[PDB]
Amino acid sequence: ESDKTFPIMLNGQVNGYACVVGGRLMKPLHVEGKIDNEQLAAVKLKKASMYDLEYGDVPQNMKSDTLQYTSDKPPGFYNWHHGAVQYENGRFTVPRGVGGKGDSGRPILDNRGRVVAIVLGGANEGTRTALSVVTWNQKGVTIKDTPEGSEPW
Amino acid sequence: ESDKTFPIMLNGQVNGYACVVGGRLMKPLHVEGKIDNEQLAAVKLKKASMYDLEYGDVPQNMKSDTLQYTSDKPPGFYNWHHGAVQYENGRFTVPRGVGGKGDSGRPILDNRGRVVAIVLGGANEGTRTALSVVTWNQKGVTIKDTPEGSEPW
Amino acid sequence: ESDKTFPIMLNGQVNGYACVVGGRLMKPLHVEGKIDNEQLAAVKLKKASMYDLEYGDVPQNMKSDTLQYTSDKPPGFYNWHHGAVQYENGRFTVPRGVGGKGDSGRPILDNRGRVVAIVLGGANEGTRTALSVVTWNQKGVTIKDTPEGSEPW
Amino acid sequence: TVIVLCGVALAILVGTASSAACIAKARRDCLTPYALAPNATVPTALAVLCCI
Repeated sequence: ESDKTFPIMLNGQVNGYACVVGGRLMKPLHVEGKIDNEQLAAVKLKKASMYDLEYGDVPQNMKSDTLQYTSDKPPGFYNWHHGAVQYENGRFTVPRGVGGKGDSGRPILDNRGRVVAIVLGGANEGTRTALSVVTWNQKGVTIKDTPEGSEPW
Repeated sequence: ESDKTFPIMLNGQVNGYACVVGGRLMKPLHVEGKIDNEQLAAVKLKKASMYDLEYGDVPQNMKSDTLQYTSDKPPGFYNWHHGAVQYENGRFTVPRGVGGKGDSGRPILDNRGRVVAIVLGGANEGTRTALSVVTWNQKGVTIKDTPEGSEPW
Repeated sequence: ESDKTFPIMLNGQVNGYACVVGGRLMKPLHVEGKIDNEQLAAVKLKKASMYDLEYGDVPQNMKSDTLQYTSDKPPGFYNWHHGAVQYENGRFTVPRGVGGKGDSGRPILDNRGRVVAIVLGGANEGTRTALSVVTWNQKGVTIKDTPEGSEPW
Repeated sequence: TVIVLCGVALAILVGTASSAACIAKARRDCLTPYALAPNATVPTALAVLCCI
């Protein structure tokens, strides 16, 4: 997470967390700023608005050191920089109050160091916080899952 | 001093210093150079040329923690980077050989960690060196004091 | 060697080395990239294309602390960043296997700390590898000695 | 005459431009989910249709 998750810098603050997976960089569209890495600043970002993202190709050097995709997501605990996230009933949730603005793009990590979802936002439902994220599918489809009341960090 | 005083760099050489006081960033006119900080680079600098200064509004994110100022000036020793300036007869002095080009804009701090004056240059009078600085006053006034044969650092 | 020899950047990768001797900075022409040192980026380089090199006047603050030159070249072993290089029969050679792409411009140093030659390429004979380099003469003539089959590194 | 010919020219131009934009947007919609996912086992009908 720390090694290969580059924040997005702008006006002296970090606004997001762009992530490289499968040899391609992704950066959420809702957040604006500049990437700290000089290599990533020279990449052409093709924009997918419906999923609130833009993606580009990483250079030759950095393809080998990238996080691993996934398709299988058994329910339970999953790793995260701020702690653990519960996945159940096809939905991601976290303890209330954890996270906030500037944490968009943070990948959810699996036990084997594999990315399961990318954090886009969080909706506070009183007891917990439901995470509006993008997940993979068995047939290689990036489903944008957003619970009602989602607000983009 | 070290935390909240930003050197000024030109062509890879440090040539000046800009200081934050009272939520505003001051820089001296005689020295020319960029500021590495993004925000201070983005600040609109209003220039008083006769005062040999430019002051700009500090952004919000760092206005809370800024150097405090004062107008009371009892004579005696006042701490600073390379020792103590002696204040007597309405004048600042420093032993011969200390200071030089590139030290302009260095704040003079009080015993209670408060800025009293900003150094613009020095003048060699043999026994000591007299500092041409920008002292303040109790009646809401700022007075530049310079000796005969001034050279701005 | 380590202190004075600067890597060159090509899309974020090392591809050669620029060497300073006697107050002049030399770089192989065939290697394309940007000098890491910010100051040296501003140094104008004039090119000897037939010798596959560019040389330029270096600044005032670093010409003295330079790899001192020499011209006496008795046969035997000489220092090298990767080990020892054998100079015999007027030819520089290394064990076959060490060295390759990205090592162009590597200085060859003397036991007393002086430079004897600068590497440009190498050709593998199977038994050893003969280095196509630039070697100087007693009359101050720099001959680019390239054994047959030389390929620049 | 010149008016009707220029009108016909504008009509064919805007029609071609709209068709191009629509096929490009359809390609975006039907390709971007698979470009963000691994092992895009794409039925090649869509690509072969909309690449040209």
